[PDB]
Amino acid sequence: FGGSSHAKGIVLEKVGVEAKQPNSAIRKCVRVQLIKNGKKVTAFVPNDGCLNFVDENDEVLLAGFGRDIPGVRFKVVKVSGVGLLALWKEKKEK
Amino acid sequence: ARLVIEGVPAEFCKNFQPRMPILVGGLSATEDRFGFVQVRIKRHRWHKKILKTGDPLIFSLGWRRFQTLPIYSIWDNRTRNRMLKYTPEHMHCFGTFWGPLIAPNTSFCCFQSFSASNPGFRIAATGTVLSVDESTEIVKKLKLVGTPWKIFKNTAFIKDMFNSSLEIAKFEGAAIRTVSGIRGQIKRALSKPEGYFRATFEDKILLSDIVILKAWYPVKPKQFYNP
Amino acid sequence: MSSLRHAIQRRAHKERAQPLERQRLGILEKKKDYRLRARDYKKKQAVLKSLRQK
Amino acid sequence: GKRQITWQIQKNKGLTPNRKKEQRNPRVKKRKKYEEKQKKLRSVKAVYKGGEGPGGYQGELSGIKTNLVKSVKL
Amino acid sequence: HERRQAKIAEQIRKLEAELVAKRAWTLAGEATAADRPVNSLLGEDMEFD
RNA sequence: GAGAGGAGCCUGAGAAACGGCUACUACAUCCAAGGAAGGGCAGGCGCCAAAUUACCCAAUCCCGACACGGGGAGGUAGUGACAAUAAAUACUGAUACAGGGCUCCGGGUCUUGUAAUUGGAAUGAGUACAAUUUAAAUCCCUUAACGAGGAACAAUUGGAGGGCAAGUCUGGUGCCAGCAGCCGCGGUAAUUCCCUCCAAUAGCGUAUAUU
Repeated sequence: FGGSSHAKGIVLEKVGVEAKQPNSAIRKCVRVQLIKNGKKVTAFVPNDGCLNFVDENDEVLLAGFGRDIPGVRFKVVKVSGVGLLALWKEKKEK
Repeated sequence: ARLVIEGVPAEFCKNFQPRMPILVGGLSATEDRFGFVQVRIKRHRWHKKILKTGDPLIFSLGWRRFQTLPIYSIWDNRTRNRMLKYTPEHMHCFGTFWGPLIAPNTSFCCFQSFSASNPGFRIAATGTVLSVDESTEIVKKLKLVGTPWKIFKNTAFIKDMFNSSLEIAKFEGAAIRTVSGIRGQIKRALSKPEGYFRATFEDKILLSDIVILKAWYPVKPKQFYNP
Repeated sequence: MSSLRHAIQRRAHKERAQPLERQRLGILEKKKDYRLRARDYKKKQAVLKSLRQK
Repeated sequence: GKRQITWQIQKNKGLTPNRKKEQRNPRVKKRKKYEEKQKKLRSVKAVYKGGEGPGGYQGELSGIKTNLVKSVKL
Repeated sequence: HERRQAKIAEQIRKLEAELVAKRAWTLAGEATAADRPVNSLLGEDMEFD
């Protein structure tokens, strides 16, 4: 993940939706099937409200970080073409 | 191809117009089974009202359009789906109603009226269908409330809460609470002032305090369905 | 984050007063008044404990 | 008899952070920022602000302090 | 059918009569011994600490 | 410089003219199945979508029985935050009330504020009569008239920090602490409640390569 800057992906399993803490990293991370690589990497959805928008099977664009689980490395930026922060705000539908 | 169908009423026969189109929508057996549907409601961004639970709705799911009544409820810290009374503004709750079953990830639309006279944005709620079941497990907090009658140091005889020693004995080990954040335990039914009892607390409470029991009464959604 | 928090997610929640019957009895202690009488009583009993040991 | 579209529909503000009327204009915002940081430099250092005014030295207003040596050793 | 929308219309009348009418003490989320009947706490089933 | 394709042919002042004939070679269209007519670049998708299917020969110029008839040169306009340029979203008083405001454990400074009450001017975005510019329109240049009181003519993008429930979850030698909280008893024509600071500012954030 140094050749391209954004990678597409399939949301595979919302990992840890049964957690107790509302904005912990367990609830934030989501399992992702990378399309071109074929690997499965988990990525931080930046809110539990945004986790309510990240659905199953959907095409989801991810990016990196830069700086509760230090080591999960990617970041969900879009869900089905629409940006996830524009979904978090009431800007656009999907 | 041609499709012949027996049993079509004289509303569609005697009121047919080619302006309104005709669908041939393909059900499955799952789409033919009634039951309870667990559903991820978000209100629409440009619906102006908020959506009460007991108020009926008109649904766009599958191939058909309902008028059934949901129960909005937040899976609040993932131990209970506690029953809300309104849809949260700008947030995804878990609605649940009685209709036909559909497979999950079925995104769906939601309406309060089929009337042209709505001055703005008829769409009520949008979302995805979460799962399906019968016999929901939606929970609403019932509080039983009462007044300190006599105040000793850690014990307190409290009143106006239970009606009888039978009810005290049913709740005779219960965690009772004072809104000062003061826990306590129902110990034993006080004999002659029937309905009052003895509790103990972690510290001394006041007569100004008010003593609550935070129980969780179960809620069944109503069935009624019509297209 | 604090930037990832709305403005309805920062609304102050309203403390509820007493019923009008109990308005005779006084202020509903909620957590603040409880902590004031609890720390005051702890201070009193700490001083009385030191004096009993004297 | 056409359904008029409303204003949030036309401009999807959605859920934006509530901002200030002083933030609405950047020139007003730097005007109200310079007035405050002109004010704070009065509190720290000594500004001239004219000599004796009309009345002609009603004494050292705002006191005189005798121990204090406000000077740079050289 | 007019039979189906007739019986369904009756059930609409019963339900919206219930939406107009009062709220039972188990659903009014703070019940007390003045509010409820006598041994009516006994028959129900709740979950408490 | 070479041009459905070899092979030949014809016109003219100038062509081995092919978007002209004659066979042969490779396909392919109308048919009443004998016969016939047939041999371009541009457009969209492509090796989840982003620049008009615009108006004219009016200028300048070219060709014909020739002042008229013809012009895929050229001109006029439309989109465009990739840039680059100028700069709106306000200016100015008066009084009333408050006594602290600010800055580095104790210091240092002296006028500061108000979701306080009122008063003034200023209008430019825009709406737009006209006329003009033009092949015709438009932009421009003029331009009468309307055109500001916040709940509006409704500035954004990032970050940092505070406060909060009869709510929730977790830990544990009561009353503490944690993470957090659109979710609270009722109530949806129900409610009228809580923000501060920093940065760039019609622009700004983010990811990787990085220098």
